[PDB]
Amino acid sequence: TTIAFLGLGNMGAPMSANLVGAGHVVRGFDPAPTAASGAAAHGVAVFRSAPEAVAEADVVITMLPTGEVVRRCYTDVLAAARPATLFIDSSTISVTDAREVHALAESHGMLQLDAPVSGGVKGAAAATLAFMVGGDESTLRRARPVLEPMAGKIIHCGAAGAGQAAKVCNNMVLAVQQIAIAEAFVLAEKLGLSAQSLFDVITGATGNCWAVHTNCPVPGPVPTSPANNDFKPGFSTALMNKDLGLAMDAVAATGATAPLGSHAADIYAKFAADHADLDFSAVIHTLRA
Amino acid sequence: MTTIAFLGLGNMGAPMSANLVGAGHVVRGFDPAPTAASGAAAHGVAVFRSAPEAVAEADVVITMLPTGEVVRRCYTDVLAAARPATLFIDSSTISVTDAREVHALAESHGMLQLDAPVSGGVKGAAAATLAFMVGGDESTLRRARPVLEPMAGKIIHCGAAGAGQAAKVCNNMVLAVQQIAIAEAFVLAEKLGLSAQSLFDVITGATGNCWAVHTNCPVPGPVPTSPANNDFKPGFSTALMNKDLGLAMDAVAATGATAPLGSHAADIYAKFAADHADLDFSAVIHTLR
Ligand SMILES: NC(=O)c1ccc[n+]([C@@H]2O[C@H](COP(=O)([O-])OP(=O)(O)OC[C@H]3O[C@@H](n4cnc5c(N)ncnc54)[C@H](O)[C@@H]3O)[C@@H](O)[C@H]2O)c1
Ligand SMILES: C[C@@H](CCC(=O)O)C(=O)O
Ligand SMILES: C[C@@H](CCC(=O)O)C(=O)O
Repeated sequence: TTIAFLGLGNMGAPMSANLVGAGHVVRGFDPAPTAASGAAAHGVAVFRSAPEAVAEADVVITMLPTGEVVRRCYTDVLAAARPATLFIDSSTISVTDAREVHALAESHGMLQLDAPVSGGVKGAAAATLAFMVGGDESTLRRARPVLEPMAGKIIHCGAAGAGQAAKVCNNMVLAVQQIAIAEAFVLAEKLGLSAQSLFDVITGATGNCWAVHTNCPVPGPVPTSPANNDFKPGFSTALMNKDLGLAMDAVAATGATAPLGSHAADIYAKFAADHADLDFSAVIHTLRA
Repeated sequence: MTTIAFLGLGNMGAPMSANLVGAGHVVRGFDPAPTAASGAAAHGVAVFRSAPEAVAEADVVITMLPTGEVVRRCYTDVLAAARPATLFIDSSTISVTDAREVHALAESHGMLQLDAPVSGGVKGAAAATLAFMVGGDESTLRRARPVLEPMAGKIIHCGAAGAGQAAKVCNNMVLAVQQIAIAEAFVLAEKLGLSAQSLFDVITGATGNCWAVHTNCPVPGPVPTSPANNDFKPGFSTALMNKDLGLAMDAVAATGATAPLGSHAADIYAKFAADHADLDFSAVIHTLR
């Protein structure tokens, strides 16, 4: 399988290295020389333009920052692709942009999936990413052998756009929980209830969630959590702020009522103005702002 | 086998007291609602004419009462009647401030005292699977264990007087926020065209998982035992969640803490309780459609 990998940044570089490692021929493009060089260093044949990379590919993967850039990439390469090429967008973009690029690709006789990922740079390097997939079941089946060497988990969420919608709904919940857990720790501390006690109760009770059992925002109860390491990501406030922006786009596009999700989004946008580089659990310290 | 006075023989007290009788304790009951008292007598509680009489010959006094004010008043009524160094356990859910006040009052009368509020509701009470979250001295809890075990699935020592109440109220605030957030996610998914089943599968397999979805799923289908499938019959009523959120807001106000989402969830539940006090708190999903 020949794969064109368009977007060889912090996530795209290690993903493409895993594809090389699993015996694929990987062709690449990235407009940053340092990204492109690094990728070429791990066996990717790097081209000057995206249409060139796409020319001989059976699979085209995108990992790009915004739906506008994904859309532009598609209209730039689709005429250069061979018919029935499999396009997989693993960018995190709005559900609307997802469905539009899906329709665009299929109108050219291509097969297309949205497959955004959770797990970060660490997961990308370790080939444990979670792919949340929208599109036809039979297209996902064809894609499976390409996704497997990058992935710890592959979930079919529904029709085109469903992968984006699933990830955005999960991350909106996550942001709310990380804030709620932080509020609970600071309340407990003011009430004279130790962090370890609150942790022991909440993790054995209805309030338990990853935000506490793994990402506990106070040092001590979970020695590996970012709070014990100067809030080094982990999952950065910058990235969380990006997902919540998308969640607010989806809320605006649908007219949905999302009071706590929107409030979380407000909170994280403000926090990202100061602390974008810290793990999102660091929000515990911006509560008095 | 000791003698226990049980003051408050209502929805929670009646089944609690029945388990104490079944374990071989002599249980001396008082409740001024004759209906509650009658029901408790039927399961073997010896019912007295007055709270001071029930407590006069008890090693342990348990209160399971509606509010801090009622607990305070009850203590004021009975403490001088109890024998010196009688062990008072308050399993009512009351403010942390109220707990500390009643605790100090009990001790100024020469009584041992714990706060031991519970989770599990009436089904937990009947089955003797309640979780007791205990504040007070470790040695008093040691003295109390034989009495709490027949009623309990879990007994956890949370810290000094008031810490049981604190732990509960912190957990329940988180829970209220999670239940709204999950509701928001499911409604947003529906608007995006992502199925409830698929959102369920994703969130429960991802970082957003929590009891509010995996057990209390607010859409019918994915968890057939959740209230959504049984006309939102509680479960954990909106009336009770609204009470616990009032207590959290008392704690927030007493401490000067900042709890944006917890307070926003308090406002949401206070509004929903005006008309849907009788519905499971997962029914708040209704306000988002
Ligand atoms: N019901 C639940 O599902 C649940 C779950 C967890 C915790 N709780 C908490 O348990 C406590 C009791 O709940 P409940 O559902 O049994 O309430 P309830 O109203 O059914 O019972 C309270 C009982 O106390 C009696 N009472 C009032 N004043 C009294 C006095 N001075 N002496 C003796 N008895 C008196 C009332 O007459 C009543 O029968 C509350 O603080 C509640 O928040 C309830
Ligand atoms: C096992 C996994 C793909 C194989 C892998 O990359 O670990 C999956 O199918 O979810
Ligand atoms: C909660 C108690 C067990 C009593 C029971 O199983 O009912 C204990 O293990 O301490």
